[PDB]
Amino acid sequence: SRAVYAKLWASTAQYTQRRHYAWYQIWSRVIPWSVPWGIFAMWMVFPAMPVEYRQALTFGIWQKPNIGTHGPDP
Amino acid sequence: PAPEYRRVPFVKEDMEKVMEEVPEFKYY
Ligand SMILES: CCCCCCCCCCCCCCCCCC(=O)OC[C@H](COP(=O)([O-])OCC(O)COP(=O)([O-])OC[C@@H](COC(=O)CCCCCCCCCCCCCCCCC)OC(=O)CCCCCCCCCCCCCCCCC)OC(=O)CCCCCCCCCCCCCCCCC
Repeated sequence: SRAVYAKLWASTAQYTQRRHYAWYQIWSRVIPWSVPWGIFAMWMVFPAMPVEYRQALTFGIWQKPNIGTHGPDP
Repeated sequence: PAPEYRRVPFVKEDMEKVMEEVPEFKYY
């Protein structure tokens, strides 16, 4: 019947929308890889920043190294 | 003794109304 043939033709009318739904599915699996790569980036540029900023991103945990040199002058 | 066949006549129907009877079908 022509009615049946019409519904079969229309079954694939929303190709473009289904490709967009594919985009979402794949990008949701891939986007978490930004965290490992992000930690390493900050890890690399941390020593090139000022001392004042290095103590802020760590909540006062980080401090200058104490190796026993360059102490105050009497 | 052949069986007695019932008649089913041809009828013209509105296409849009017959589409309300097609089973649901999804490909996507
Ligand atoms: C069962 C088995 C058990 C076995 C036994 C146990 C096993 C384990 C035992 C292990 C013991 C230790 C072993 C030793 C390890 C360490 C030593 C070591 O290795 O040192 C390295 C050693 C020397 O080390 P070093 O450089 O002297 O170390 C100096 C320090 O790094 C000094 O660094 P720094 O001072 O410059 O910077 C430090 C700074 C660095 O700081 C930073 O960079 C960033 C700081 C700011 C971070 C801001 C974060 C903001 C967001 C916070 C979010 C919070 C959420 C809270 C949620 C709460 C929920 C309730 O960090 C801090 O200040 C401290 C951090 C405090 C803040 C707390 C937050 C931390 C970050 C958290 C991130 C998120 C984590 C969770 C993620 C997942 C969930 C989301 O180097 C060598 O030996 C080099 C040898 C030569 C190597 C040659 C390699 C190959 C060369 C050829 C290459 C070409 C060929 C290719 C080869 C490829 C091969 C693969």
